[PDB]
Order: sequence, then structure tokens, then C-alpha cells
Amino acid sequence: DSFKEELDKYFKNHTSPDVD
Amino acid sequence: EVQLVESGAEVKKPGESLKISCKGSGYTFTRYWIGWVRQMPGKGLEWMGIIYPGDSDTRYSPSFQGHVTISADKSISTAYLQWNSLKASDTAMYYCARLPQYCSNGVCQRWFDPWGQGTLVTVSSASTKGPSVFPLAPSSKSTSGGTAALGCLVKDYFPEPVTVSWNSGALTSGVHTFPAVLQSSGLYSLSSVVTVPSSSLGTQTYICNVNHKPSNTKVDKKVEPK
Amino acid sequence: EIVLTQSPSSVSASVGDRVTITCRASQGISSWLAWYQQKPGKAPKLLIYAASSLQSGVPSRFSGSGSGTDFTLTISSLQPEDFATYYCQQGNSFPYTFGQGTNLEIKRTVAAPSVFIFPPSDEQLKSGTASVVCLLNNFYPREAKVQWKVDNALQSGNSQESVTEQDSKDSTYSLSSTLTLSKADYEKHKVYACEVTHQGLSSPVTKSFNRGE
Ligand code: NA
Ligand code: NA
Ligand code: NA
Ligand code: NA
Ligand code: NA
Ligand code: NA
Ligand code: NA
Ligand code: NA
Ligand code: NA
Ligand code: NA
Repeated sequence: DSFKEELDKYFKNHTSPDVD
Repeated sequence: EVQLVESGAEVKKPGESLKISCKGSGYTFTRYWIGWVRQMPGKGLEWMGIIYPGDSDTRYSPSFQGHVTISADKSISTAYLQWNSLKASDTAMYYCARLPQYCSNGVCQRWFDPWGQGTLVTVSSASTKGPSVFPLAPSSKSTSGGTAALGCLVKDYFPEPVTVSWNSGALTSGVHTFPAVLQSSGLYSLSSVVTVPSSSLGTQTYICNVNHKPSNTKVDKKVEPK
Repeated sequence: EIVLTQSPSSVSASVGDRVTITCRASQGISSWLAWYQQKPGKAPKLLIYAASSLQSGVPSRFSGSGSGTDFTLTISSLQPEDFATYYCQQGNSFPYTFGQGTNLEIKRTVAAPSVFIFPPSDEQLKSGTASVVCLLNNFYPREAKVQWKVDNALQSGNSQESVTEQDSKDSTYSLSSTLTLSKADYEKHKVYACEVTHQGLSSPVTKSFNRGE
């Protein structure tokens, strides 16, 4: 799924999904 | 539960190649940086590098760039630490860890959670060898009260560990089994001691039981005074 | 690199005590300091990140504070599972670095070591080498000094030392010092003596033997 790869690139330099 | 599982302990000779592994589960591996940390025996924690499994972008510490390669296989959610030519100075515990981050305007700050259980790496010229076991006999002058000390010296073995019991496990009270020290020869050595009543000597038999699984050696030495 | 200096190197305390440990950064790192706990043999565990954020599942008796260069970890009331080594770590800029660690151990009353000396066994001598062993048993605090003398000559570079962890019941330490000689160098001298300095002793205690007696 190409949705997967784009999200991979996002979280390289954005706050991780589990950090509040 | 987020979890990192690493590979088993390795005993290697200098100049050999080694690849160790760290498998993640419970999270999306390609969405967190992954780090490696070295901890030399009895020392602190040294950061080695990080990798982003999404695209395998890596960043090394200057102290480790050149001697070690960090990689990842996102298809199996596994990161790696690899050496082409190990040195004895690589002997250490290695940890991998996930690095959650906070970022604002492209600028990111990191800490380590969670951590893998660690991979122990021993690099030495020495070859597998079972220990010699020598008695540490209590002296006739057992005047530290009515308390005597006796023990066993477990010398010249490789690699770690040995285990030591007393009287096949029936004697535990007052036992101290010291950590091994690495001798200049490349072989390890430790002593195990126990304190017993002065009046028990001769009345009671004391035997240390030494087990070195790497070389299949079992040794029992009776420890007698004088 | 940003050097992080932890102080003190060791803390002695009992269950219920309040303890504070400090981490000083050599450059400013804003608030991006984390604290870990590590028990022997085990992987580190995150307690606090971004200087003061409690990691979920860690009890609020752990709390961090500070900014810039001076940071503090405080344990309001020590529990038995808190005895361990603690590390600070900055994640503000590359290379990432850690402080050298602070050891939190169990306090108890002063106890002098019981000292014992063991000559080489006949079994070992038959094999061509000689190890003299000096045992310092059941003492507190940890600091202790062992000096080897051979015919009243101070030895150096000649011995290796090992120390157990705090005994699970009386919280003492024990230490072994091994002097290694060749069998021929051992047969060159008469009196081998272990000299022990420790806070529980108002003056050094010596244990000695004469070779062969
Ligand atoms: Na360090
Ligand atoms: Na960098
Ligand atoms: Na390599
Ligand atoms: Na290394
Ligand atoms: Na106390
Ligand atoms: Na731990
Ligand atoms: Na820096
Ligand atoms: Na006491
Ligand atoms: Na020695
Ligand atoms: Na020793």
C-alpha cells in the first residue's frame, strides 16, 4: 500500500505517533 | 506491548566478522528511528548510531563511524549491527533501542524507549578451556572468633561463565562467589569462599562443585584444613 | 561533544529515604534530558524524558527537573526495587551522550572486614604457578584498600581484585585480592602479607604467613 510509504516519510521528521 | 528482541551471545576471535540483530514488534518499525548503544564491562552507556528503517538513513557517532555498519531490513522489522573485522576492544554488551522523538519545524529531539535485552559479544584470541580448581584451605589458626574461612580458586578458563556450588547445594549460608577477573593471559579466574564455625572443621566435609558448560567440565574438590 | 557529569557517583540510602541526583551538561540542551534506571545484567529502563515528563507506568515518586545545564532526579521515598544505577542522557544534538551513572546502594552501619590469607595450595604448586589470596569478608562501606607485601616490600601491578554485590540479607560487601607469582619467584621469599585499610578499623590489619610453615 502506497499509503504506508508516505506515512513512513512523514514520521522521520515529525513527532512519533505515541508521544503525547 | 512494544518489544525489541536481540540475538544470542557471541564468542568470536579477533579479525572475524560478526552481524547481530534486533527485531521489533508491537509497533510499526518503519516509523521510529532505531539506535545502538555499547556498554563495556563495568562501564557506562555509549551511543553508536541510529537508523531510520523507512529509508535506511543512518547517522553514526564519530567514535564508531568506520568500524561498524548499521543496517535494517524493514520487510522483517529487523535492524543490524555489523563488523567486518572484530577487535578484542569490541568486547561488550550491545543494546538496540527504539527512539521516540518530539519534533517542531523539522527539528527533532530523541530519547530511548524501549530497549532490547542486549547481545553479549566476547572477542578473544583464547580458545575454549576448562578451569583448574584449587582448594583454599582454612588455616590452623582459625581465630577470627570461632569462625573459619575456606574456599576454591577456579583458575584459567574460557569463556565465561562457571557456576560454583557447595556440598552439592546443601551449603549456601555464608557463600560468596566473586565476579571473574580476566587475567593478562586471556583466561578468566574466580574464587568462591565460605565461612563456617571453627569447631565444624574435620567434623564436617566441604566440597565445591564447579561447572564450566562451554567445555563440558564438572569438577569437585574436597577442601580440607592443613 | 556535550559532556554530562553526574554527581555524586554513589549514594547510600535506606527504604523511605529521599534522594536527589544531579546531571550537569557542558553546553545548554534546553529541556531534552532523559533519565534511565539499570539493574545488573539488565537493559536500561526509561523513567523520565524531556527533563520532567514521567514515563507511563513509572511511579510518581520519581520526578525530574531543570533546564539549560543543571538537571535533577529526585526519588521522594525509596523503595527496595529502586536500588540500581541511574543514567542521564541528552537528545538535543548529535552525538547523543550519557552521563557516567550514579550507583544507589543500601546504607547500613559500619562493619570492619574479617581478613583471611591463603597460601598457594600444594595442588597448584605442583602445576607450576602460585596464587596468594586475601579475603575481606562482610564489610561496609564499600571502600577498602588491600596492600600486598613480600618480605616487607610493597607489591605493585601484581594483583587483581574482585568485589561481590551487596549481600541480600546483611547488605555487606566482600572482596578478594589475588597475588600472582611464578612458582620460582614465590620460592625466592619467606613472608607474604596482606594489609587492609578500612573505615571500620582504627588502624590497618595485617594477615601474613611464612612460606612453607
Ligand atoms: Na557515555
Ligand atoms: Na550526525
Ligand atoms: Na562493517
Ligand atoms: Na565496539
Ligand atoms: Na539509613
Ligand atoms: Na534494569
Ligand atoms: Na552536540
Ligand atoms: Na554494625
Ligand atoms: Na593476580
Ligand atoms: Na581476585
